Amino acid sequence: SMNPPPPETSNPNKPKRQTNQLYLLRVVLKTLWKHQFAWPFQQPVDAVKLNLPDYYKIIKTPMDMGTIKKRLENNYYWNAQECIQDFNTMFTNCYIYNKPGDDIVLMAEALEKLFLQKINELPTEE
Ligand SMILES: CCn1cnc2c1c(=O)[nH]c(=O)n2CC1CCC(CNS(=O)(=O)c2ccc(OC3CCOCC3)c(F)c2)CC1
Repeated sequence: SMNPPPPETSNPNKPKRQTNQLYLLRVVLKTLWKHQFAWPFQQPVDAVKLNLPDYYKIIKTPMDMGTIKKRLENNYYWNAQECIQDFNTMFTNCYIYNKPGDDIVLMAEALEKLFLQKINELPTEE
């Protein structure tokens, strides 16, 4: 099958801004990205190349760390809640598509545990 176009990372009609919490790029994203389990989550799923049939019939809100990184770099998010939701969509997609206890699920759970540790230390708005 064909892959869908990836999620937008910038939009000329959506207001842009930078906040000190959007920490999410320099601390949270970077800490997850360097983890040895991060690589399957760093780019959109290519369903044919990864042999994942049926993926985009099941997952209609795909999300990956590469998209989140680029959204942050482009000032796409207005607030931390929008960015956190994308991380959580990424984890949830993995838990929905794959079977419980699969290696990829255990990898996502380890990244999610680390994510929550970093979110716990999200700074107050300046
Ligand atoms: C997220 C989108 N996405 C991308 N690829 C996807 C998916 C998707 O949604 N489902 C998919 O199936 N795939 C294909 C996969 C399936 C599996 C996979 C792991 N291979 S691995 O990095 O060599 C590896 C690592 C850790 C291991 O064990 C530890 C032991 C302690 O707990 C944690 C697990 C281990 F045994 C093997 C890599 C791609």
